[PDB]
Amino acid sequence: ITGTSTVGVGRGVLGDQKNINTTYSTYYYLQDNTRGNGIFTYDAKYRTTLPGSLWADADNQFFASYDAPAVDAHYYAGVTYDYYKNVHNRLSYDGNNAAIRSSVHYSQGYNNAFWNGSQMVYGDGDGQTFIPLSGGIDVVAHELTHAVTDYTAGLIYQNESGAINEAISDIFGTLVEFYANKNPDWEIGEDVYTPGISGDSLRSMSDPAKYGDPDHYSKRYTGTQDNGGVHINSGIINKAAYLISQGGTHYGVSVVGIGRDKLGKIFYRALTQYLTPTSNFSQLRAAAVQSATDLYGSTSQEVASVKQAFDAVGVK
Ligand SMILES: N[C@@H](CCCC[NH3+])C(=O)O
Ligand SMILES: [Ca+2]
Ligand SMILES: [Ca+2]
Ligand SMILES: [Ca+2]
Ligand SMILES: [Ca+2]
Ligand SMILES: [Kr]
Ligand SMILES: [Kr]
Ligand SMILES: [Zn+2]
Ligand SMILES: [Zn+2]
Repeated sequence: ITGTSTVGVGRGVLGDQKNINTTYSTYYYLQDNTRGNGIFTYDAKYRTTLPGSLWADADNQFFASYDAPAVDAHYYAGVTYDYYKNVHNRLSYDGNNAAIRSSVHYSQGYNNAFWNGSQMVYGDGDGQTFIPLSGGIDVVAHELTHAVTDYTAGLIYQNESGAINEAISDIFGTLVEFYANKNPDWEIGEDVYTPGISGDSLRSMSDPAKYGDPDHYSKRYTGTQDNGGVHINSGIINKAAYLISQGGTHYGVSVVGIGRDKLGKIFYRALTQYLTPTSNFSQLRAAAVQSATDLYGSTSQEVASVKQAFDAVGVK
């Protein structure tokens, strides 16, 4: 909507206070004009029609429980925009400052979130398995990273290319979590998963096997569940990315860590310059090796560590 840029204040899903960029025209809308062509947050009002209504508020204060998922979807979309712009020189998900749209309160008791090809969508959870999923910055950044992937490599969402697609979203969801630097970790969704249980998460990058996901190519899932296991076999690539950043010895193979920033540079370059819609794990290894070679040189430690990491998870 056309109006003047304002700054509201509210509380997110975890009860933290934060300022949000809004737009005033009769009401205060969750419309941030400070980032590209805008960040827009919508109310789906417990239904499944999308996007729903641009979020309107009478007084620019967002402290109601009903407000919290909107506050966080809006705010963490901003953080994710800032990450891609400041760290990778990328302007929104299409690289040309496309408007970022999110809907919250999708359906009833909906234990998931997704990118639907056009926008981010967040359930409220059922209060047992999940609380509202926009409360997790790694979740928000995971979903928006699907938009980035769709505009760049375009990895098909099935089998190995789908597992790479998923891992890219977990990798950059995690790097955005570290960028924001509030209790960051290498786990996925811990802030919104199972409020009755402390210390768990939906997936682990540091130890995918903790939640039954493979950490080696030899344990890859080859059935048809989950689009050929895209959220399962992602553990193999997530482990490799973890090893590249943090180092470690895995099934006897030692990897020298090169840190998060270099992990991010290598995988961002692979994603945007080398991966294609049909890339498999072997081709991801080649893309990462070539990316690391471009950035640091063929005889660099960075290239050596990429190779060790993929060796360690059985991807040749
Ligand atoms: N996002 C993943 C994990 C489940 C989250 C909610 N059931 C999926 O759709 O498979
Ligand atoms: Ca209000
Ligand atoms: Ca965390
Ligand atoms: Ca996390
Ligand atoms: Ca939990
Ligand atoms: Kr934007
Ligand atoms: Kr983005
Ligand atoms: Zn997903
Ligand atoms: Zn995903």
